[PDB]
Amino acid sequence: ELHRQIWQIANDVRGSVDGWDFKQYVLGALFYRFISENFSSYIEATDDIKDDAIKTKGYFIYPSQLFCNVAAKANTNDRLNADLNSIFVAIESSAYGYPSEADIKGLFADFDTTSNRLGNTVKDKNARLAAVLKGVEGLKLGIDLFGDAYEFLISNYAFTPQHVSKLIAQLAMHGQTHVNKIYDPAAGSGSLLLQAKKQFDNHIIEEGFFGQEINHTTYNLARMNMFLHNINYDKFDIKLGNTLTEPHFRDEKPFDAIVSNPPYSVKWIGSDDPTLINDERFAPAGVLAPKSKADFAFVLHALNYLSAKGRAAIVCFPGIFYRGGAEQKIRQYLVDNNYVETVISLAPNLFFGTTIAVNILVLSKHKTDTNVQFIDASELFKKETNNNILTDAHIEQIMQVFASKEDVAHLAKSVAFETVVANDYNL
Amino acid sequence: DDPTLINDERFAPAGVLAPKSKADFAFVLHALNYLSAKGRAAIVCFPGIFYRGGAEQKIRQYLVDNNYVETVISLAPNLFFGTTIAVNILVLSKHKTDTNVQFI
Amino acid sequence: GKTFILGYTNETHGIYQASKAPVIIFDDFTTANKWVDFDFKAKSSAMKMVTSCDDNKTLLKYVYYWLNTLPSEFAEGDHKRQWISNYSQKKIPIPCPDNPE
Amino acid sequence: LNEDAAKRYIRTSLKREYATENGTELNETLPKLSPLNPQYKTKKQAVFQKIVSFIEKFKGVG
Amino acid sequence: NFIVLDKYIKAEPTGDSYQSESDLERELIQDLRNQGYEFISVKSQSAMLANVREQLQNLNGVVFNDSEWRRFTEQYLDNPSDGILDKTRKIHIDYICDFIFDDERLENIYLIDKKNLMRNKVQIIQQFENRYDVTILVNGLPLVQIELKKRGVAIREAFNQIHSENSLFKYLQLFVISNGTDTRYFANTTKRDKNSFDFTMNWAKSDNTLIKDLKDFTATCFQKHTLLNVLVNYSVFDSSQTLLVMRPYQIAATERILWKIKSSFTAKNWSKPESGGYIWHTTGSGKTLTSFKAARLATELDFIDKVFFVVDRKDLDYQTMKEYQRFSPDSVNGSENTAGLKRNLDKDDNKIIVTTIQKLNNLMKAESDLPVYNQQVVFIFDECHRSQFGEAQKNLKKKFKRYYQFGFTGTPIFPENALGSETTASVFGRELHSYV
Amino acid sequence: DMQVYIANLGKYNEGELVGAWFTFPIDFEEVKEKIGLNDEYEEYAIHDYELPFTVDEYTSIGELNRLWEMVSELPEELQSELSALLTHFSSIEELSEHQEDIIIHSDCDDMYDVARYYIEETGALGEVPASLQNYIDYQAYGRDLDLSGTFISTNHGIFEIVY
Repeated sequence: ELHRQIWQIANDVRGSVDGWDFKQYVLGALFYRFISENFSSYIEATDDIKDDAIKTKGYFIYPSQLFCNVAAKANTNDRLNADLNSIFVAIESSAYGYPSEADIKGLFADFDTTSNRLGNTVKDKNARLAAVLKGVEGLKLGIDLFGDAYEFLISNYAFTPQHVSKLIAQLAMHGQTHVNKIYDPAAGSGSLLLQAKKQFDNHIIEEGFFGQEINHTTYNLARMNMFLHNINYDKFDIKLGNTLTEPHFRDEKPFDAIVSNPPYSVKWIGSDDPTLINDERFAPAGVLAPKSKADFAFVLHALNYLSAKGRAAIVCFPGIFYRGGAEQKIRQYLVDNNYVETVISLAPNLFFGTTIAVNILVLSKHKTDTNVQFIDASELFKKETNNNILTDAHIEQIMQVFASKEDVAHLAKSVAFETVVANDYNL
Repeated sequence: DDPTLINDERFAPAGVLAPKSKADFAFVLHALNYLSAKGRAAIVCFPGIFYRGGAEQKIRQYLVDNNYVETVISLAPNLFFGTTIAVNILVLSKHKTDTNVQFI
Repeated sequence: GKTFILGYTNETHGIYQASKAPVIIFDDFTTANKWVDFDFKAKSSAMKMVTSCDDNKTLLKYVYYWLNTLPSEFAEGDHKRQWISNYSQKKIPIPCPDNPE
Repeated sequence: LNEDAAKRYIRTSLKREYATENGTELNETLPKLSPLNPQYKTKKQAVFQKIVSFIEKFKGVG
Repeated sequence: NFIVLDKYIKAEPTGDSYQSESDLERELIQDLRNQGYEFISVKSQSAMLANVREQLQNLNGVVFNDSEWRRFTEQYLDNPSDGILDKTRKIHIDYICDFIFDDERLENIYLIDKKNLMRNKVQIIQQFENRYDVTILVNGLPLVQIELKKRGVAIREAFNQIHSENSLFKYLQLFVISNGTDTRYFANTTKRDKNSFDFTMNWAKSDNTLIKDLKDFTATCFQKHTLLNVLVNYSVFDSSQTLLVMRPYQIAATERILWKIKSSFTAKNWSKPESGGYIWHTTGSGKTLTSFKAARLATELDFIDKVFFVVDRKDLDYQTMKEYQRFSPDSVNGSENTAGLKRNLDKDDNKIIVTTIQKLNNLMKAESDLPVYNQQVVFIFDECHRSQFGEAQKNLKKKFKRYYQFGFTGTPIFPENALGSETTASVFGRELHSYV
Repeated sequence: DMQVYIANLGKYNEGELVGAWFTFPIDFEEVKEKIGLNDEYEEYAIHDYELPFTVDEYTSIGELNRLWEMVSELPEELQSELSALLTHFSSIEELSEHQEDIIIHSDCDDMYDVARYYIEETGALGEVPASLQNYIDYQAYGRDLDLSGTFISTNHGIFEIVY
């Protein structure tokens, strides 16, 4: 049963410090278990399970070109934890450096560095991470429902809940059997990117789930997040870096679906110190975003990386409404072409560590032209604590009115372009 | 009760020690330790140290059992940098009338 | 304050369901508001019940009215405080020796 | 040669216009069982050379 | 084999009259080099630290450069911000540094190898730059400080006379004080009246044969395995904090117990009335300490799985447990019931279990063939076969078989005081080691 | 389960000590014939026990039967944590005097939830505006509820000893 093992995770890992310290150790041990079980189920798919150090260098190179992590002969979790409760600690500190041998090709690595030795004394460290690995062994996971426990444990109290992420995915995905997908500026976790392959193993793989993220400790958990979900490897990457100051990839390519979740109004002192007034993406706006409201810089970066076929689906705090002429001219440039298609209101709170509501912009280089400012305040099942959950066949009404431009009362409708240029460009 | 503070020089006439997180009447027993037959104590308290079970009731009992305590004083909340609640002021003396003017 | 927030379902939740006219107390630190149980209502998180053992002299809407014979000491809720012994002991003027005629 | 995954390889060879040792789901298209440890190129590099000669033949045309 | 000796070795005076302070130094260096030691010459302080980065190489098998040795010297081994207490804790508790190389691999640098202690290389040096000092220096670190006197400095005033740079001489655990006729030893406690010759220790043979002179003391105790076992396996850094060193009769009784275990396991013996044994140490002992070292060295001995130090409760399961929590880290309660004691029999890594015999009878008279049966289990009683032949013991002979049933007595029921119970003729068999 | 090992004052040397288990209530004569005697009546050596509280080795059996009534009177959530209540009180009789004052938060588990209960559910300080409802500090109010009254935290919920 699902919630049985979920409750096993929620109890059997919490000892005995702050969660944002043993977070790394528990998730690293679980990730080591997944590497072990995946590589064992690869090499045993004929029943020579108990292995030996005779490994075949010509065959040893082939998963290093294919899965990129040939573990060892005998450094798996199945062997290390039966032979556990023994000196010493740093067998796995070597046996993380060895599966990161992997110099060819497409490393996506240098990765297990979060697990460390502290601890106060070394036998205490031995006993504690021995208990960690043994508690990872004590889980009834078998064989394919692995990453559900990871998605549960990353959801701690202290993160972009799964139904809102499903809504963002379903908005950017209809009538589009095309390529490439999918880009993400400031991904955070790999949560909101993941609802593509939750559905889109169906037709064919398209390209890699691209992404760029700022915080390195979140970058590690994001790169393992879409690793655990049986996703293939070669293009399925995230690159570390800030998307505004260090943008990549400019070269590759105009996309056909993008999603994001930018943080609320992070500061950036850029305007106008480099040539971002005459760059490739901020110059058609006529101005840069102001000195602490980064959000329309994210939406201009969003409309940069989009082809003549796809569509953008991003979120905003609802406050980016008029906010002076520096924001009015960005909204003016958005509505001046047929860039923006719809906006969607959602109910407060609907988030961890937040009070205010959100809005959702859906942009397209695709014309009718009218701006269906399709709102919702309820429902939006915001009753059960905290705002758990916009269920299934509940966002289907939201997608359903979104289908062909309908006009339904007690709910929103289309407007005229002349009416929205008559008003001062609101949301 | 890890050391001999049940049989020390100052907590032994109380009959018990102060409990495990309410240090205040340990301070007032330490206060009435260091006082002669002429002087008087003037200390402050949070007003919550009122009944708080029998472990505090017997300390208040030992205070009123002799003529140790003389006068309590209430003051108004907040009156303080960095708190919310009010205070009280205990005025103790080895000096007899005997009655407890609970002047508020 | 106002003794009415919205609707709930009155079954299978350990309900007291308010039988024929006891009274209540509010609150921690408030100690002022009283209510006659109107028809059949809940016990919502502070409704500590005041009622009568005796049932041939009291007619405890009388003593509900006679809480308004004591707003004298029940007007000054000053410190953080609970007044259990105050209503628990005494006093009230009573037309005894007319029990229970 | 698993026919649906063969169509997948045809579409990826049309999109990329080349191939390499990557394409990490390369083993389960090979016909019956090639994940095992004593791999004797059955039929890994043979079908690999067949399909690279195929995309050399239909390079741009098709 | 053993540590405390059973045979009286030949003790002869080789005068060299002991009104000097240099001839007994030369005789002591001669005897230690006869016992296979190494005398180097360091008339400095830094070159002593140059000895450490070479003797530790053989012990760990890995190579420092100078740059790693900077980090290892200033962060771990020779912190200026530490005194004697934390450095003693580094000797006995945190004796491994999880060191990061410049090649970036984590390896465990030891100080004293405790499992196979033959690798622990010893050296001898003498004074340099006060009074006269000889130092047995283990693995680069100075551990034992022999301090010598004369006959005019009596043994009571020998300690009472004298109680960065250098900071390396804070690793000294012992101070073997002697004069030429009498020899005493102790650990880092420096009071005047109380830490006089009464708290210091006469090293002795098995039963009662005390040792006074140097040559016999050097022939007995300063063997490699003997002195390294006295430094390592038979000293407790109590969390007072205070280092406690065992008495020699305590060490002898513990060795007889553990060698009886070691000789009984190799000849597939269990459940025999001659497989047991018993100790009479009456009082003034710290029987808590002797029983604790017996149980603790039993737990790591890898032949067994469970150790039950088990008594009869008259405020003992609160008392002795409080003693074993004083020897800080680990001992599992048999508190409070026979429901959770089974949880303690499920748990491991803290194999010492202190329960009462009544909870054991409540477990053994019921609960239907417990699954901790086949494991090798060592009982350590109190009020032993020299104090009872109890109904619990015949319940035990009914149920359990793979047990090593040892026990302690305060006053033994001899035939000379057989008013209470029987003797030990079919329960523990032979007496092992005593003191009176 | 709530029992003792009571034998015997005879055989101070305790050579094959006897007397195994007796639940409550306890006869003098049934235990005395179970364990024998030392030709006179000196018994109830309380060596081992299993009780929710602490008792000495010289306690009369009548006091044990006296205490068992008050222990078995209480509900199970009190009986599960009698030592935790003894950390504030001093006796089982004193606990029996104030056995209705103790308020039990099975729902609340820590002081944040206790403050959230007293504010959101009860409205002890007054009405809560919804735009204010998120902007109310609970940790400082929880600390001041801790320093005002007397709260005890156990496995089940939170015990509140009220005056």
